[PDB]
Amino acid sequence: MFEARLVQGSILKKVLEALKDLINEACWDISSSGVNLQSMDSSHVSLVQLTLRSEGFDTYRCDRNLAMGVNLTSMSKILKCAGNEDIITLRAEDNADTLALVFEAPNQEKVSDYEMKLMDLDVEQLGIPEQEYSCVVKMPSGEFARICRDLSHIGDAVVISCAKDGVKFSASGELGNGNIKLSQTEAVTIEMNEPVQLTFALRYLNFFTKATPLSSTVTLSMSADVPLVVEYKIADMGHLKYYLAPKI
Amino acid sequence: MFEARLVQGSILKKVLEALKDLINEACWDISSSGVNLQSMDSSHVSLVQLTLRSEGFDTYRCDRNLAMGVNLTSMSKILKCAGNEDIITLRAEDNADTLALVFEAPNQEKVSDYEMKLMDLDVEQLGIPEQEYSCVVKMPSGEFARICRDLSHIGDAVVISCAKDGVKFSASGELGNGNIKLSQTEAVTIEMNEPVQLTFALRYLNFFTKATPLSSTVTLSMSADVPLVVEYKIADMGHLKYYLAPKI
Amino acid sequence: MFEARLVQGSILKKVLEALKDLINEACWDISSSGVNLQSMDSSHVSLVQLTLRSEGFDTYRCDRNLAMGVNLTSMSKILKCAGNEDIITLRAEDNADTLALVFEAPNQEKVSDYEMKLMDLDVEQLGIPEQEYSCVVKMPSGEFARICRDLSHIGDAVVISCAKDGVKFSASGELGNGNIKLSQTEAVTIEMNEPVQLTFALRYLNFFTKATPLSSTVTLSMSADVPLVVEYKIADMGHLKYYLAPKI
Ligand SMILES: N[C@@H](Cc1cc(I)c(Oc2ccc(O)c(I)c2)c(I)c1)C(=O)O
Ligand SMILES: N[C@@H](Cc1cc(I)c(Oc2ccc(O)c(I)c2)c(I)c1)C(=O)O
Ligand SMILES: N[C@@H](Cc1cc(I)c(Oc2ccc(O)c(I)c2)c(I)c1)C(=O)O
Ligand SMILES: [Cl-]
Ligand SMILES: [Cl-]
Ligand SMILES: [Cl-]
Repeated sequence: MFEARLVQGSILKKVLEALKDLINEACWDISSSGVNLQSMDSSHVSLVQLTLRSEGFDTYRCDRNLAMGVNLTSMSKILKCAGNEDIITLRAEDNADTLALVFEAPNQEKVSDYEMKLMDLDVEQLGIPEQEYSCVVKMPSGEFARICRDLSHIGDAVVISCAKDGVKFSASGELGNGNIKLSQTEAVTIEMNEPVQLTFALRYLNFFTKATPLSSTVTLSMSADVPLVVEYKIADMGHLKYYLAPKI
Repeated sequence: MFEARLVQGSILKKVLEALKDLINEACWDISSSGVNLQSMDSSHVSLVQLTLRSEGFDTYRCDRNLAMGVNLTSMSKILKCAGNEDIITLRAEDNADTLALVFEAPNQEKVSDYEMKLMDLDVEQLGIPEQEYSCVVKMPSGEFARICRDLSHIGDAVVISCAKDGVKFSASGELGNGNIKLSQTEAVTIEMNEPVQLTFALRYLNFFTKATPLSSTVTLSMSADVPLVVEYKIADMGHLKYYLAPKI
Repeated sequence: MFEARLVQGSILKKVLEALKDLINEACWDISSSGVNLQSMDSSHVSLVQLTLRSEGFDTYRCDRNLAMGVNLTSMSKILKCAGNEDIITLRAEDNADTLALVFEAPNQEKVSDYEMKLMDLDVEQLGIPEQEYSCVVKMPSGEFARICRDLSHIGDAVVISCAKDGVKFSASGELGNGNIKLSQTEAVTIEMNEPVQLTFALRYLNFFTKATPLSSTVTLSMSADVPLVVEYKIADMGHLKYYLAPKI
């Protein structure tokens, strides 16, 4: 008998806006500890992982663990019916076939309730390994978004080169090439053990940056021979992480 | 020798913006009492009725009654050439083949004049019956627009249920369903003799809401077995009314 | 060994935004005196001429005269990677095959450098004759843009009639016709020896007005039997001029 009330409901709005173009359908793993989503994107390239801890909700209750199969476009459409000031409650019965979503304001003059048909998805839980990241860059999320958008007018791929002093983003294509150098100082901070130079598809990074509204900061974690992790903190609640294998 | 000067010319701009998607061609009935338009929309579903009383114009003169056949897209295009601060004069000769439109500002530094070819439309005047509306809801026009837009992402039709205490808008479709409850308190006011529950096509309501800029308030009048009336007041001048039969 | 530093880099951004829809490819004539571009548009109708004098750059150096063949769409794409506050340096070696563009800010926290492949274009320099313009209209660039946009909803051509007292823009098409009268007074100023009445394609004027951000003023120079000149000053630096033959 799952139920979860989130006074800052706009977090859910932004979460769906940051998932709906990447994933068509995904399983929401609901448990005592919180809400978790894990899915490969629809092209089977990147893996997206969302954590929303029970403690970041204003009320939270989960009697039995649920795997809720959700069409993300549908859920996105329903969440567009919530205002940015709305208190949002999620509610599903045991062995649920629908998810209820209730939107309200403090003044209770407008109350909306939606019911979303769930899907049957017997998806398996993938193991996400832990890695030693020889290089971790924290920077303003908006500057990251800007760089990925700008450089995708030049080529399809971005070389990210990281050293103690600064981080460089480079691209090349038909028209020529470019590179963008950010020095360490919102700040740019680099925690690095060994320099890395890795190449990534801009198409996928430009999908990840739809998470920009969740945080003014993004963390890029990278190491040779493992996926890049692009991490947006969801304040006092958890995170959205995107994983992208370098181009080999 | 029709002539009409409207210092608040932006009213005409908004009137055309609220008609041009619904109607291709329509007759402007000009008479001593004022300007009236009546037309079925281009799909022959809803009826639109505009009243602009002679008294709301700053000057007004009509020697002989005229039926001006107008392509509304064309008139819309000409009215887009008026600024929002413009004084607008309409002028047509007796047995007119063209309508003149003059746009000016107080400072007279820019004066525009347009001439629009009229059309030949021998359309008959339809009788719009009077009805007893067992239920009349006054609410903010923007909230009405929001609800119709939001709910049309859920289904094609909206059930409007009205009672003393409040008004509910519901929709259902493939993805699931939703309902939006507004309580009586811009306010929400309900004057009702008997509860109504009626169903309407959202496609047409979303056309009516293009009239939103004419008023901060909309009036919904409904009764069993007669069209819904969606009414936008045009301050100190008249109205724009849209009529839509429930789905049966 | 050409190099040019422009602290107000946004001038270059606006220059490219005012050329890229009109011209695909064009030669940048670089010399001691400054940067000049001359090209027929891609339809071979209008001629565009850009002058940026060496003196308007913060530093300027040109060892040998260069004709740089540039795809303007490509250069436009690179200049979109510059911020509006950016210092912009252009750099090309002798007998250059690439153009370097460096973007920086005062605080040097972000430095970008791009390299653009040049093209081989053995275009000849066209002689632009001098003419006696019997009529010169100075007016606000935004009002010019407004008029050309508005009137292009009425017809494809604009009749520009100029007299001592004022300037009139007229258009006619299927729906009817219109004219817009501006009186002499940002001001409207007319210096005229003889009245002119000339007709011009609105499609091309609406391309010229993409230069609007370079200046709050536009100068229209016209005479019977020679092209209209539409001139946008590039403050303390030079100009962008567009030439358009009247319709005959
Ligand atoms: N589904 C894909 C395989 C695939 C599986 C997983 I688990 C992924 O996530 C991570 C995350 C962090 C890591 O360090 C690693 I190593 C992998 C990704 I990116 C791809 C296929 O079909 O090959
Ligand atoms: N033209 C349509 C018929 C049609 C005629 C009329 I008059 C209409 O307006 C109203 C307005 C208020 C009312 O109470 C009623 I009853 C009808 C409408 I909506 C439709 C056809 O072809 O059947
Ligand atoms: N390229 C075109 C010819 C063409 C050549 C030139 I030089 C042009 O510029 C001007 C500018 C100011 C003037 O007074 C004149 I006279 C011409 C233009 I407009 C057109 C063709 O192929 O016929
Ligand atoms: Cl991988
Ligand atoms: Cl009816
Ligand atoms: Cl010519």
